[PDB]
Amino acid sequence: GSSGSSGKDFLAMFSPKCGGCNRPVLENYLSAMDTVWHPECFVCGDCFTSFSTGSFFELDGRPFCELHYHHRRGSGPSSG
Ligand SMILES: [Zn+2]
Ligand SMILES: [Zn+2]
Repeated sequence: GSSGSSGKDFLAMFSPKCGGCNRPVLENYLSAMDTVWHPECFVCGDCFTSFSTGSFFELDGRPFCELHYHHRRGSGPSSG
């Protein structure tokens, strides 16, 4: 009449992870919003376009493209 069990495998990694797949980025990784991302995931939220052409924009901690990024700021709900 005695049971018990200890010893599990928890997050054994401190390094950051893409803000989309939650994977440990090492090579060919980006650094946005004080975090890391993937050169394939890091894209807009609406049009979901790559940020290769130019630079991206941070809107409430979310990757967006000038096109939308701006549209949202104006005609639409926005906070300051
Ligand atoms: Zn990713
Ligand atoms: Zn967009």
